[PDB]
Amino acid sequence: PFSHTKIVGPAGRYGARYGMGIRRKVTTIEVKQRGKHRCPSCRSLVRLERLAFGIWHCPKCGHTFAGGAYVPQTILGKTIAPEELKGVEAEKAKWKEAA
Amino acid sequence: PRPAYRSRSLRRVKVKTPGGRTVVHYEKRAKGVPKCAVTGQPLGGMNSKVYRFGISTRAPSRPYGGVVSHKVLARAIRYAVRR
Amino acid sequence: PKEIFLVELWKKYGEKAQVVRVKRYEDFVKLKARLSGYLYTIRVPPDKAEQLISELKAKNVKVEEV
Amino acid sequence: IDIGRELQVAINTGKVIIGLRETKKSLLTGAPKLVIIAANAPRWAREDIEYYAKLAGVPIFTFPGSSIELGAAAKRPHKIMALAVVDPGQSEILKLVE
Amino acid sequence: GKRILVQRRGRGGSQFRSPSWKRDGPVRYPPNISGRGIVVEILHEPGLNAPVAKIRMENGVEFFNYAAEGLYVGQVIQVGPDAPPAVGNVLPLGKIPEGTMVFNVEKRFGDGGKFARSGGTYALVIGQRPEENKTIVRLPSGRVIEVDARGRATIGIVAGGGRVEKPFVKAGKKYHRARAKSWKYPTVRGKAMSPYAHPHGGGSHQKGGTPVPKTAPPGQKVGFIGSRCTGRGCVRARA
Amino acid sequence: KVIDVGRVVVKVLGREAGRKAVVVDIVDENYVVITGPKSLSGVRRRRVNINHIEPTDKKIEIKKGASDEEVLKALEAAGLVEYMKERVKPKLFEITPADVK
Amino acid sequence: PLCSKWESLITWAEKGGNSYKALEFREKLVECIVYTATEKVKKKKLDEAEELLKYGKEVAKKFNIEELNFHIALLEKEISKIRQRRAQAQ
RNA sequence: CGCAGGUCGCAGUGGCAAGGGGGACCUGACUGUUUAACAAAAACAUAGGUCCCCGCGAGCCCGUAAGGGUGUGUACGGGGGC
RNA sequence: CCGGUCCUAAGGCGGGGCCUAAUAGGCACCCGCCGAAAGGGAAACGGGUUAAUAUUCCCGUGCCGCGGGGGUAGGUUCUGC
Ligand SMILES: [Mg+2]
Ligand SMILES: [Mg+2]
Ligand SMILES: [Mg+2]
Ligand SMILES: [Mg+2]
Ligand SMILES: [Mg+2]
Ligand SMILES: [Mg+2]
Ligand SMILES: [Mg+2]
Ligand SMILES: [Mg+2]
Ligand SMILES: [Mg+2]
Ligand SMILES: [Mg+2]
Ligand SMILES: [Mg+2]
Ligand SMILES: [Mg+2]
Ligand SMILES: [Mg+2]
Ligand SMILES: [Mg+2]
Ligand SMILES: [Mg+2]
Ligand SMILES: [Mg+2]
Ligand SMILES: [Mg+2]
Ligand SMILES: [Zn+2]
Repeated sequence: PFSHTKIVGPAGRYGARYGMGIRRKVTTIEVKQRGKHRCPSCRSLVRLERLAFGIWHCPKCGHTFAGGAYVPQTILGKTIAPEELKGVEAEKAKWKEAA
Repeated sequence: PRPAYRSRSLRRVKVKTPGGRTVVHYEKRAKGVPKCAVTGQPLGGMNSKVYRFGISTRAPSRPYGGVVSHKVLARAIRYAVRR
Repeated sequence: PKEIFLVELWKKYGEKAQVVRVKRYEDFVKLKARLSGYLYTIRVPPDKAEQLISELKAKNVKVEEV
Repeated sequence: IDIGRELQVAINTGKVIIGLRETKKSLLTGAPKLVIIAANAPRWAREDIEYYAKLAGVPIFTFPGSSIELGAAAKRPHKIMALAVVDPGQSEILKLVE
Repeated sequence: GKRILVQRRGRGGSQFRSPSWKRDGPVRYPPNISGRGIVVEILHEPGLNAPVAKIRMENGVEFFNYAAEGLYVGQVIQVGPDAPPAVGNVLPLGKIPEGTMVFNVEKRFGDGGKFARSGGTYALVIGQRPEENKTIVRLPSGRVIEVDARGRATIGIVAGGGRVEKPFVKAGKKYHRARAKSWKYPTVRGKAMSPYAHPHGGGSHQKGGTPVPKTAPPGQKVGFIGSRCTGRGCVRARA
Repeated sequence: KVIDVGRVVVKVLGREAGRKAVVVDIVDENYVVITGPKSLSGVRRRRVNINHIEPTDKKIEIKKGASDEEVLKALEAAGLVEYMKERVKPKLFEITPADVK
Repeated sequence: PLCSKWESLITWAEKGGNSYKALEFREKLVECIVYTATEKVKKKKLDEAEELLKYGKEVAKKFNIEELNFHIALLEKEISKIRQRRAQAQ
C-alpha cells in the first residue's frame, strides 16, 4: 500500500515508539494531508502546499486560502464555502433547469 | 572587534597579500534588493548586489518605477480604464 | 586608479595631470596621468608612446620615467 | 443540446480557437462568432473577456463546467479557460447564444 | 518557601507570562469599519489557535481578523449593515438570518469580538429580539446567551479545525508549542511534592485531595474547587 | 474588431504606460501603429504590440494611415482633446497576486 | 554579440548629438571586448576568445577604432604562444 | 572497483585505532530530568486518558491600595486535580 | 574610514498622575530618555618602520559624509531620449 511499508507508511519515521494506536492516528491524518487535493479555485488534482495549519496554497493557480488544520477542507467547512467559488455548480443548475 | 568576528554577520574572506601573507578580511553581506509590493519578488533593473546603504539605485523608466513590477502596473491600468 | 583605452579620452585627463609617469615594455608603454583624484593609465603602442610624450611636454605637463 | 458533441463537430469541421490568449487576440483583432468561457475562470480572465466582448459585440456563453471539463468536452487532454468559435463547420454550436 | 505554584503564577513572573511580542497585534474588530475590503494576507500567528487574515479596507484601514474557512487572498468582503450574509463578511448580529454560522461574536458593540475565536469553532444565531436589541446565539460550549444586536460577527466557521485531533506525539512537540503560549511546561503533580509545597504532598503513600469548598482561601484552593460532583456520575448528572 | 483604426487606446507597458493614444495604422495581427500626438498626450508615433495597449470604449472616424494633425481635428470634433490629456491612475492597493499569476 | 549593447548606445548617442557620451560609450565598447577577451585567454579558452576577437575586428572597422586593433593584435600573439606550447607538449 | 599469477611470516583492520555474545524474570513504555559535595533510581517529567471551575464584567492568582498576571487570549480556550 | 559613539530588543529609569500615615515604597496611564565593544548599522587597503604602537606613524593607492567652485547633460509657460 505504501512505498516501502505495509501499514505504518507516513508514520514510519517514528520507528517502534509511541504505541500502535498513537502511530495509527498519525497515519490516518497524514495520508489525507500528504495526498492529492483538488484546488477549490482551479479544481486541479495537485499536492497543495500547507504553509501553516489552516493555510493552504495551490502551486498551479496560486490560490491561497484558509482551510482545515491538516486537510484543506473540513467536512463542515465544505458546506460553508464562499459562493464566489461556487460558480461552476451554480451555472450547472442553470444549464439543467433551462434545458 | 573580536566577538563581532566570531558571529556570522560578516563574511570571512581569505586573501593572499602582495607581501606573501594570507589574511582574513571581514566584509559585509549585501543588502536585500527592492521587492514588489504585491508579489514580493525582486524587481528587474534594480536587483544588482549592493553592500552599503545610501547608494542611489536608478529605477526603470516606467510610471511607479521600482514600486511594482510591470505585471501589477499594466493590470492595474487595465482596471482603471474600465472602472 | 582607472584604465582608459582611447587616447582621445585619455588626452583629456593626461593634459591636466600634475605628473605623467611612463613605464616601458616591448610591445606597449604604460602612460599614467596622476591627477588629484585618480591615476589614469593607458597602454599604447611604442610608436604612439613617444608621440604622446612629445605634445605633453609641449603642454608643460611633467613627464617622469618610472 | 450537447455542448461538447457540437464543439467536437465545430472543432473538426469549422474553426475553433483554443486558449485564453488566442481568444483575446481573436476578440481584439479578429471577428469571432461565439466565445465560451469556463465557469471557474479567474476574475481577471473573466472580466477581460466580457469587456473586450462587450466592445466587440460578440456574445459570451459560460460553460456549465470548469476549465478541465471544458477541455474534456472539446476532447482535449488539457484545460481550456476560453475558446472562440470562428466557424461552426457542421455544428449547431451557435444555438447556445439564445 | 511555602507558597504553592498557583499562588506564584499571579505575580506575573516571566515563566508565566504571554510572549505577545511574537504576534503582529490583537485580532479584534476596529470600532469604525464599514464598506468593502480586500483579504490581502493570510498568516500564521505564534500562540494563536487559528490562521489570521489581514483586511485592507476600501478607505484604507487595515485590521486583523480570524480567517473563516474558505477565505482566500484577494477576496472581497463586505462590512456593515448593508453587507450580505456571505462567508467572510462582517455584519451586525441584528442583520444575521437565524440558523447562520458565525464567529468572533461581540458581546457588546465595539469590544472587538469575544466568542468563537478558536480554530473550527463557530456560533449559531438562534433567535432575534429586536425590541430589546439582543440576538440569541449558541456559543461553542453550547451555552445560549444574548448579545448586542448592534455588535458585529463574521460569517462562517473559524479555519484550522481538527488541529487538536492530531496527537502531540512527543514531549518535544508540546514543548515548542508552550514557548509561543503562556503555559508553564511541564507540570508536577501535587502529590509528588512535599507537604510544604502542596496540600496533596506528604505521606508515605501520597494521595490526592477531596474537594474544597467555594469559600476556600488561596493556597488551599487547589484540586477540585467546589465541584458539583466528580467522576462519571457527574457526567451523567449533567445529561 | 475592437483594435481598429480610429480607436482610443491606453498604453499599459513601457515608459509611455498609462498614456492615451489613437490607432492610425494596422501592421499585422500582432502589431498596430498608434499615435496619440506627442504634443497632446505624450506618445510618439510608432508601432505598438496590441497586447501592450488597452482599448477604450471611445472611437473616432479617421482613414487608414491618418496623419497626426488629422487625429487632432478628429478628437477636437469629438471634444476629446482634454480626454487625451489625462493619464490613467491605477489603484495598486486593489491588486492581489491572484490577479497577476 | 556580447558587446552589442554598447554598439546600440553609440549610434543612439551620436544620433542625439551627444559627442561626449558617444566617446564614453566608445570606450565602454572597447573595454567590453578587450576585458572579456583578455579574461578568456588567461583561462585559456581560446575558442571562446577568438570568437570575441573576430567580433572586435568587425567593430573597429564599423566604428574606426585603432585601439581595438592594437589590443587585438596583442591578444592574438598570446593565443599563438599558448597554442604553440600546447602542440609541443601534446 | 575487479581479475589473474607469484610470494613471506607465529601473526597481514600485524603498530595506532577497534562491539564479547545468548536465554529468562521484575520494573519504568520510550528520548528527557534529579539530591553542586556519600543516593541517577523502580524517583520526577512525558505523550495519551479522564474529571472539575469557567461565556469573559468569567474562573483561578498577585497587590495595602492604585491596580496587575492568565490576556495582543475566548471553550479545538484559561486555570485546577488524578 | 578599527571599535564605542547612533538604533531598537527583552527590559529599565525619571517627571506628571493615581496610590500611600509617609517616603528613599507601587505603576495600569501620559511624556522623555536609557538599554547590545557578538543583533541592525557610512567609509582603507598593501608595503615599510620601533626596544616596546601599527588598518592609528611613514609611503603608495583609495573610500565615506558634509559644504563650496568650475565644466557638462539639462532647465529657463510646458514636457528628458
Ligand atoms: Mg554589529
Ligand atoms: Mg546581518
Ligand atoms: Mg513561557
Ligand atoms: Mg520526594
Ligand atoms: Mg487542607
Ligand atoms: Mg499546608
Ligand atoms: Mg497526603
Ligand atoms: Mg590501544
Ligand atoms: Mg525511563
Ligand atoms: Mg535515559
Ligand atoms: Mg550527591
Ligand atoms: Mg553517585
Ligand atoms: Mg512517575
Ligand atoms: Mg494508557
Ligand atoms: Mg482518584
Ligand atoms: Mg542607546
Ligand atoms: Mg606588540
Ligand atoms: Zn488552484
